[PDB]
Amino acid sequence: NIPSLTSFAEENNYQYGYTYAQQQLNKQRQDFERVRLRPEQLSNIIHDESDTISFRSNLLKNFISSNDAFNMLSLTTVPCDRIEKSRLFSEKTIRYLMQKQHEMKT
Amino acid sequence: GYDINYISKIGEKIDSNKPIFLFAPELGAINLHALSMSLQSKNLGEINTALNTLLVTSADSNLKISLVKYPELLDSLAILGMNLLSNLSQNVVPYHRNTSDYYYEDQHDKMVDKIFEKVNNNSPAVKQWDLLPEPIRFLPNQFPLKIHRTPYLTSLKKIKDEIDDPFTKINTRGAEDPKVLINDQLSTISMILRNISFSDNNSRIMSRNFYLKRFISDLLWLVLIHPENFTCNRKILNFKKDLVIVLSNISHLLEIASSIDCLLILILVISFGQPKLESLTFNEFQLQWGKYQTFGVDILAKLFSLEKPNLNYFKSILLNNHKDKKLLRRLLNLYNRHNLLNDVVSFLFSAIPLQQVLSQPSLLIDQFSPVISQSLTSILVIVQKILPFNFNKNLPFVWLSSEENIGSGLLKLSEIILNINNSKVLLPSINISCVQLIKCLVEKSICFENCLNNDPEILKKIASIPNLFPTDLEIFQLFTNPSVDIQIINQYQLLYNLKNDILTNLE
Amino acid sequence: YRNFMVNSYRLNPNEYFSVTTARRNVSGDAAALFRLHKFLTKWGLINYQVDSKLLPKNIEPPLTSQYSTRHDAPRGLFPFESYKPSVQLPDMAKLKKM
Amino acid sequence: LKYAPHLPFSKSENPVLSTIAFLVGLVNPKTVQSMTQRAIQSAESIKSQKEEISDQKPIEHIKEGSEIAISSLGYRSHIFATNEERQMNFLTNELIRL
Amino acid sequence: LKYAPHLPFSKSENPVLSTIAFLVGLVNPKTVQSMTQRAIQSAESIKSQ
Amino acid sequence: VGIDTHTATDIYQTLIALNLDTTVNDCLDKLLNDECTESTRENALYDYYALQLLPLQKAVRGHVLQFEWHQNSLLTNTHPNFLSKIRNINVQ
Amino acid sequence: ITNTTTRVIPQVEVGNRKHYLEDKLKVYKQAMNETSEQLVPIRLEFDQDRDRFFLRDTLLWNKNDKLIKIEDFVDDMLRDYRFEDATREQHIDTICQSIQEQIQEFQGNPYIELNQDRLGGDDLRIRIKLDIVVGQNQLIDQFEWDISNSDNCPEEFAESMCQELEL
Amino acid sequence: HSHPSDMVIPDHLAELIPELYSFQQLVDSEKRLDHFIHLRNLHMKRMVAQW
Amino acid sequence: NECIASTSNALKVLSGDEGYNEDMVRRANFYKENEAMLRENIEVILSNGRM
Repeated sequence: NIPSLTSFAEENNYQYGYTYAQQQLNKQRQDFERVRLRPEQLSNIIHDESDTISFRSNLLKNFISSNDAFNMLSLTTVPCDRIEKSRLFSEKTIRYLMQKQHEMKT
Repeated sequence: GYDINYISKIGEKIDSNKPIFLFAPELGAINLHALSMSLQSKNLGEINTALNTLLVTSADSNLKISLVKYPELLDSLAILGMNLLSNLSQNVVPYHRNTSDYYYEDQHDKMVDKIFEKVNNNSPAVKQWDLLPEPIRFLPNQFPLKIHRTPYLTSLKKIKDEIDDPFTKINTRGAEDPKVLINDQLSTISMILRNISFSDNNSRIMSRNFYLKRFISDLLWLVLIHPENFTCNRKILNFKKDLVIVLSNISHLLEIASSIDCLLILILVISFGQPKLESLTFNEFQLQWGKYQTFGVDILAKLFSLEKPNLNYFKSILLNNHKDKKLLRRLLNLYNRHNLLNDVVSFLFSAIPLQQVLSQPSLLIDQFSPVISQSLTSILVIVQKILPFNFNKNLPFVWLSSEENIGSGLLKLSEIILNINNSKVLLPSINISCVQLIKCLVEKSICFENCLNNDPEILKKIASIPNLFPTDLEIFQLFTNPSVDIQIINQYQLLYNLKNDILTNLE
Repeated sequence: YRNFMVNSYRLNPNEYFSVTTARRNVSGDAAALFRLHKFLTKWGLINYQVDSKLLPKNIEPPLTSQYSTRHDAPRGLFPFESYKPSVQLPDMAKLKKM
Repeated sequence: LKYAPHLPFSKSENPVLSTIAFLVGLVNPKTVQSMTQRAIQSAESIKSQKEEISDQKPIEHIKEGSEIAISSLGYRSHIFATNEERQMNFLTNELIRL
Repeated sequence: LKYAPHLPFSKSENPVLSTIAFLVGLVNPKTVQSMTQRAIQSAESIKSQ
Repeated sequence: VGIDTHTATDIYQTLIALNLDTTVNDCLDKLLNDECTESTRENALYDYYALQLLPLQKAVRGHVLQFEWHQNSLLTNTHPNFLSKIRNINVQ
Repeated sequence: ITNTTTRVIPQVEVGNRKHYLEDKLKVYKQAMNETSEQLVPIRLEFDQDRDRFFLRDTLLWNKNDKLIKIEDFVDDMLRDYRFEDATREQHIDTICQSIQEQIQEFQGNPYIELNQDRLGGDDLRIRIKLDIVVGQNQLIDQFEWDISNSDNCPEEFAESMCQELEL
Repeated sequence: HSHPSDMVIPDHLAELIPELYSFQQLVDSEKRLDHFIHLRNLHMKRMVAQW
Repeated sequence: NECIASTSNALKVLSGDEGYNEDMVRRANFYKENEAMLRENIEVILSNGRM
């Protein structure tokens, strides 16, 4: 097949109305461009991450994540002088930067 | 105060069984003429119930919507999408105006009626208007300030950070805001137009439709230059995600109208893919993410096939009727010489998965042969018919030696493809495309050096590519096996004759 | 011209109001009268009920019928609510005071 | 607040005032004296403040107390925001080491 | 009460949030912003010392 | 503390019904007793006419609003994932 | 009828005629370059000899009109005359070629309209005779008509005469 | 669930914490290192097959 | 105020209910600012014969 560019012309094709070579080329045209342009009627209809995203699950997760983070704010009756600060380094990041600074003189 | 996991578990079933709109089996005899006349009715319900009944049928894949039997539905869709793009950039609200909506409700005697205004107390001009408004450019509001080149993955992260926001407005509904009503009419228009274009007759009817080409050149301006009017950030991605699909099916017969559209096509196709932080400015897109960039390398492969207006517009854009001269020269220097050419060629060197098919052997090339073939065709068109003087930087040299060594990747890919078929249709074209691309890149590097004449020591630097230029032993192998072709070994032997002429001219 | 064509169709709606009778009965060129008649019949309004057919009979399932509505039905839309009266004795005193 | 239920004439629970007292009982009272001029600051500044808060309506005390409570909530939210920023810096250092 | 059929507030679950929901209508936001920024700057003046 | 929104809404319904019935019976008595003036008898007779057909007006105000909401059907405001049609790169 | 088994029916037609689909761009390309009209009197006569149809209809036609294809209008007219679908061996091409010839011979309103226009015209009064048959009535009347005046409206005089006679 | 989206620290965190650029161009500095191993492996598959 | 108005609205969508705000459409100034769409919808419902 792989019919033509002349078979795609408007003269050899039907229009809103109101030969043999044309009716032979339009067989191969409709038999080529209906196995090429047909959509996939099976799975892999996900196509990406941002099509199977769920508004209901994210809305439920945000309803939980706002409620518990607001219960963290108001109901935690620890005064501001008593809120102890967290460490800016870990127990492993403080070992690796003692190791690499020891090995930095090479 | 509630246990909202159980409440949402029940409300999912409630939303599933809720009577929102008709399903596919209960639509009855869909009459295309009734839909096409209701879209021109400028009502609100008659437009929306036509759009929904078109969206259900067009996505059904069992009910065909052919435009041979009725070609004026598409003009109604495109004129509606034109007139919605017009009053979105000006923030006019249709469908509920407080204007009257009606026009003039109501010889030798016109001088007698003129003096009748004298003796009772005792020639109208012409009109001019058009069918469609100006596109969306040549408007006083619309002047470019920033080409919104956001990539694919940053758009995905912006979507996932807008949905997972506490104070989100992504579900503010339709009747609570008119701007989201205009946006959800335009998204329905785009979903319909990407659903219609999967037929053999619609793809050639939509190709020869001045209304559809004007609507495409009208939306592609708005989604790239001024996307501030679209409410959500998922609608802006979804317009690009179905404009590329509707341009993938049309472009084999599309004749590009204006040069601004031919630039915005390039920017839209470039906007899929991931750049870096000269050299190749595009990291390779690994296809465990999504095949949406593979649609762009077919738009660029089919729109380069006409030397009529298409390739002339692409040439005048990549190398360099009275206001768009000012618009094109404003858009080209807003895009941050020859950044466009190396961006397009580096993106087309992406989506050829050299690293993935050469890491692990026949399945991946049998799956990705069409995208590889059309990408190599597009790069061959750009190399042979665009690159031959206003350059100031050697582009084929910084493609050949960009620390990724794509020439060695193409040569190993030609080895791989030559070692499967002789030990599944496009592969004899892909072999000759790879070898001719390497040959044309080396020859154009030497020709660009002869034209520019600033870097004399490149004959060493061309011959110092670690896996270019196949040895005489594999060509000795290729001249003995009967399972090889004639043009394959012809391209290989002229690549070797180029290799010998490197070393002769080296000293 | 438009009022003539619309008034002339609606005297006998079973008849296709042709272009030729409209051309023979008002004075004007055939092109503009043909274009106006085709625009008019494009939007209904004339020749809309030339060959009318009868819908035979509808075997109606329940809840798809006139007067098939109950007070027990859920008001998904129809946003006005019916609210539960709270009869609590301190709230009774509050209602008596307020 | 008119439409709030209560225990009438007995069993006085004070949701507004205990909410205000609970919100102000977390926020370091010297900076509460820095927050408003109305609060008691010294034993020499009781009489002038008591004179200057006079001739006010009963709604004014509700307004000022609720303003102080919401401002203390905002201050506590700022402290929690800075602690979360410290947490993000800790996660950044963990990422860099990994 | 403006959000009539959907009230996601519980005295046991959020005692503070319901009273704050009833209280935010009365206050002026400008003085609230002024007092919380004065609290922030006073805390910075203490912490810098 | 300060949470009861719900009982407040219910007794608000009760108090609204109380004040509405107070005004209805006021206009009813002022129209039924002719010891009241006709400018609050016949005025209140037609107040009572307005106090007779008000929730039928709200019923049409609900169904017409429901149909106006039905006009807002676009099928992309609803499920925003309506996957329409795709096709990957073919050998054709 | 909508209550069916969910087919797609494009343009269910009335009077056995597909709906006329306009161009909407040539309409504006013609309606804005719209200097004059130049109506053409067109005569159609056919007999049972040398033709099969009779078709004695007379119509006006705009000569400057480039919108409507003339074969489409003739094909609509033959469908309006209730000719059955064998209407090409009793050709639409014969009537289309007759109407194509009759608008080519129309030399237009001459230099009385083209070059000059004397207000009031000239003394060229011609003796118009007419003989019209409708149903079983025959209108026979003669009058005088200035052919040298441009602002003589035939339609405004025809409506005036049929007003008085109640035609 | 290999999400390609959440490998990006796009703007809002990198403006607040400046070390994230020092993280991100770290990762890119890894991504051209492993690729240098990859062109190494296709080198070592070549020369042995050459010999 | 954005934390409350996006919490009850977060309950209305998860429950499955829809429609206008009940306390907004209960007054009379709603049907005076929306005077345009009501003259359309009343004629549409009356002419179709559903009013």
